[PDB]
Amino acid sequence: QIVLNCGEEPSVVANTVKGGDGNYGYNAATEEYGNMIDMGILDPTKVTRSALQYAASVAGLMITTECMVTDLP
Amino acid sequence: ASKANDAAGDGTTTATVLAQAIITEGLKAVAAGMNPMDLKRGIDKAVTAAVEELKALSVPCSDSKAIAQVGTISA
Amino acid sequence: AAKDVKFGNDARVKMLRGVNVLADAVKVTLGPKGRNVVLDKSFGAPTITKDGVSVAREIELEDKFENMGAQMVKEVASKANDAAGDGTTTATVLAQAIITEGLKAVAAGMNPMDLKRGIDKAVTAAVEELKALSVPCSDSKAIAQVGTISANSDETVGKLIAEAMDKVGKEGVITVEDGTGLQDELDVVEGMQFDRGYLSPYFINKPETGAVELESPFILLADKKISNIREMLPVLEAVAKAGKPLLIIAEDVEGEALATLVVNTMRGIVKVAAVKAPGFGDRRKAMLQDIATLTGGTVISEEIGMELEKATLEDLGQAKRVVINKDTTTIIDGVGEEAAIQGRVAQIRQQIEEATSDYDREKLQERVAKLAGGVAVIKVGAATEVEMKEKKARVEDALHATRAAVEEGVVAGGGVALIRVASKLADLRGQNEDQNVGIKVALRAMEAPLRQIVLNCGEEPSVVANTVKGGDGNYGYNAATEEYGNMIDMGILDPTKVTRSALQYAASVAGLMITTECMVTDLP
Amino acid sequence: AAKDVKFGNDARVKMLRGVNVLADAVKVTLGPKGRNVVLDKSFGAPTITKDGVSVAREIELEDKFENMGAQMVKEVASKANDAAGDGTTTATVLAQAIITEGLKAVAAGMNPMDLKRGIDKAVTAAVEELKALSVPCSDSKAIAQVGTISANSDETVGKLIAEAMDKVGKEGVITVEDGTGLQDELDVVEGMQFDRGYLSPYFINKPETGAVELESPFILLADKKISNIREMLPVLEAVAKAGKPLLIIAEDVEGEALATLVVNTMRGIVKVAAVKAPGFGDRRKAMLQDIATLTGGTVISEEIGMELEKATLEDLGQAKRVVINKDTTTIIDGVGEEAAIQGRVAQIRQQIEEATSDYDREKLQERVAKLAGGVAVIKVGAATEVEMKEKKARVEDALHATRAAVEEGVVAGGGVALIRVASKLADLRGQNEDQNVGIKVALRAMEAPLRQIVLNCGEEPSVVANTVKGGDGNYGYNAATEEYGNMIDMGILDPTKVTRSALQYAASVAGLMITTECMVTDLP
Ligand SMILES: [Mg+2]
Repeated sequence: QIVLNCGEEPSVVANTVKGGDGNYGYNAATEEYGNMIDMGILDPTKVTRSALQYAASVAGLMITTECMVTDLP
Repeated sequence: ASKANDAAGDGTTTATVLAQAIITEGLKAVAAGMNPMDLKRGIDKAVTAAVEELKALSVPCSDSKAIAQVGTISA
Repeated sequence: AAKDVKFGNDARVKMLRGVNVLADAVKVTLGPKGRNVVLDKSFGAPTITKDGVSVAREIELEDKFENMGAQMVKEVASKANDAAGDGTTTATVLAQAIITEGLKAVAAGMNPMDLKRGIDKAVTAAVEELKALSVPCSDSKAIAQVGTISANSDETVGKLIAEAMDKVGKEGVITVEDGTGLQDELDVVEGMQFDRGYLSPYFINKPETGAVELESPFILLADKKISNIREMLPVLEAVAKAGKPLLIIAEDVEGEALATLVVNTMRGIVKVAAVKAPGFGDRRKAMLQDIATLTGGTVISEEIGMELEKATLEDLGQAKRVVINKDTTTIIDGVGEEAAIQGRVAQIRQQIEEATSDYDREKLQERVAKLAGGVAVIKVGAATEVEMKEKKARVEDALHATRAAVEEGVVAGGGVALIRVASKLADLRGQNEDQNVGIKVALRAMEAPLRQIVLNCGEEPSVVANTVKGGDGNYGYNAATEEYGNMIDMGILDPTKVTRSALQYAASVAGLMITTECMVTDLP
Repeated sequence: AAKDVKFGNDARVKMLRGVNVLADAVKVTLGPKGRNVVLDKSFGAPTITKDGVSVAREIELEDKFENMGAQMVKEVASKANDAAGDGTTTATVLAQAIITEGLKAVAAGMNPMDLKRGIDKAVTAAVEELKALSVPCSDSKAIAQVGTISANSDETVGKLIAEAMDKVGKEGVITVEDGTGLQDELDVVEGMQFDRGYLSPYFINKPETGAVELESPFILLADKKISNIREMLPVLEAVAKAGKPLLIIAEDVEGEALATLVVNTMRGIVKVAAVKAPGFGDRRKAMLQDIATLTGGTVISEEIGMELEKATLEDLGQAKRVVINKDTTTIIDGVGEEAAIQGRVAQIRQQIEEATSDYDREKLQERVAKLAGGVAVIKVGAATEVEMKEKKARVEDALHATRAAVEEGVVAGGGVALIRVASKLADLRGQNEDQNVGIKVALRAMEAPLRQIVLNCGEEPSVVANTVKGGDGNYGYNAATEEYGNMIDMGILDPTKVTRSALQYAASVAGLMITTECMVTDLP
């Protein structure tokens, strides 16, 4: 999504990042590849962890819905 | 998105994206004729393993520069 | 002529709706206990039938696009019948099952191209499983055995089929004629069959058959392409006064002469049919002559200087009967003198002596077979004319099954063979998850003909299918007797060739629809 | 009549919708794995084809204005095929891409005049890039190499193409005839080809071909314009009695005689065709005479005092075969005596001696080439008539590609060449920002045929495109085998001329639509 918002091929950048090891990644702001930590782009562990867990908890239940009931238009 | 905000106050946009990805692929799997309840368990088990991995990758942020970098990236 | 265009789901959904209507109406009559359908004649009393083919032929849909879906299935189903003699209804049933589940998969976001690929892989595996399942048919007992079964348990019909094949061989030429009296007759007479179709569909005087039957017709042999009606005139007029049908063999007939004959034949003064000569180039030269000797006719060659205008009846060959189908032409009981015919054979046998090439040896040998092998025919006798013609239809139905059975052997006919193969490759998997879905759709689709049979009978489709799955080989359920056992031994089977053709055609059309992204039609 | 008028966006939006319908239906069949389209013929069974040209011909839209957009694209696409032999579907694909993005740009508020200019600049740069990219095809090995590839990997087809060119020459005249036997025949016979189309489209007896084929017809040579049917009557009646087709060469034919011949030929007693004489003024005098000597016929000149009424069969030349297309006329195997024909050549060779002008020397030399060079022909042999006719179509398709290959060389045919050129001028810039946008639209549009191929195949268009971009030269992705490599070596290529023509025509129509501010049509 970050890459998509940058007007660049999301899959292309992902394949190159996947290819790399450790902290290697793409910097959207500078449009180039390098070590994410050296650059200064940091994600607190708590937000990263929480985002993944909250998204998954609701999503797992949501995909299992067979039938929904609601008021008429 | 709201729960993520409550937990840390940041990354809410990112959390929503993950929900989008999971839901779209999950529904597609349900369409395929797979049991939804099992798919949920697979997702949850993968999540539990992913969380542990994040903890191992996580390194302490103690210096002023590191703190400044997280604030700067957030803003 | 404004066009209405639909793409993606809008296009595919209409095809689905169209195919389902055709399929739903035709599937009810599939079983031995199958439900009957009533077709309404425009002016009079309605006709009721359990025959899927008649039902399918009749079906046309008001809604353009939906109509196309039904028609697309009908074309492919017709082809299966053309190459197997049976299974037209079965192919349609299989087509619906594959299409309905496959379409749901494409509209579900799964890749269509992969689904086709998965389905084809399952089909390919299924065909070989059928080959292992298949019980060979070679001996006279097997020929008669399949023939009597096809003949709806009539032992005598099977007997003539086996006897016919015994007299001229498996690949020989066998034809069926109306019986003069009560007794059934088997005769061998000089005659020839070759693979050449009819130039005009309009020529057919037997619409149920789709073939043209002529009584003791004059035969015109020509060495040149015919595009002008003028050459025909002196010979054409001569046949007209005589009052007998005329058959033409030449390089080809162009629209200038062909079109006039077509209009002339359809409710006109002189009704005639024409076909292309067998072989080509140097080979046609010898073969046309073989036909000439057989019918006692005279060949007309431009090379000689002989022309069609300069011709008479004495230059025309004769045979008691001739029949022309969509792609095959055969003649019965040529008038040519036995001395001439046998002598002609001697000339060909002498020709075989150079033996320059296996192909040339073979090709000459083939000529000997057609001219000397002869044509065996069957006359069908019965107490009443209705029974006689009805019995004749049954004989012909059995003959197609016997030839199909000879070529590939036989399999259980209760839909059981599809069941048996589907269970065998349940494990089979593909590279893509979408491909895996395609495999299940194809295998699941295979089950449907059995279930349809049971559904028609008023029995539980799921219950019977489960028990059939449990057993092995040809074991299965006979809907007519409500009994479980070896379907072949019991008396229910289909030729291996027909089962295969039905399944393959159904998969071909299904995959085809799955990959179709655009439809074009006129406005309503 | 009452007219419906739309301005600006209202006009352009309808053209966009119209073009998209035509484009969407035709683009699906572009790939080797291309998806098929089902067309309703009118009566009887449906027709299913992967042929974009067949689908394009059929499309007409209910909504006026939208219909015009489709038709505007169809005309230009047809022209590309006419001047290249292929790329009709490709041109349409490119046209949609340029038009859709270009129209969004004008709607957005950017200057339309500038967008056209930017697009044209990118197109012009791209054409040169194709010229550099293109691999030469001059030797027999290259001729045969391209011919077999086009012939769907059939080595024998390529061999005959090379051999034909080897005898008559690259610029010589090569024709294809149905084969009498299994063996393929290559023969050289006296004959002449010249550029002159048929006066009436109604004359065409081969609708798939778009050309008129005549068998051993009489040839009428005249020295005057013909407007009255009376002159024709004594010769006309004579040919009808003869039973052979009649071909007419003269200054021109007026509707009084032309219209009657057209009506007479369509479902009439005598079917004939006529074309205009080659050359003009003084030159035509010699040109008609050369044809006369070749055909063995007699020229009729008003100046002499000779008239058509006073002309007999003995005054008409003959050839075994003659064909006619939209703008070209050629004759095969003229009956004229070798002594007469060769002697005539000597007279012409003698004429060359004055050498008054390079133009006159050359013009006389050209006459020598046509009269003495002759026409080479190909007969196509096959096991069965369907295969023979099918194979013949393939041979003809290969020939067009081989001539185009010879004239401008070859490039990758997977849509790869457009990809390669688009990447090469990524940094090309225009004076105006709007012009820059036009440049991107054109370059981006180029990518689409590749993506369309991949989309049809069920593979990701974006993933395949990016990898293709990475490589250099003729490197690319083969959709049929799902493998990456040198497309030319692999076996996938298009003539340089066809790719160029498709791209240029697409740009021409696209720019044209962009600058159109008003549309006029009849009420519904
Ligand atoms: Mg933030």
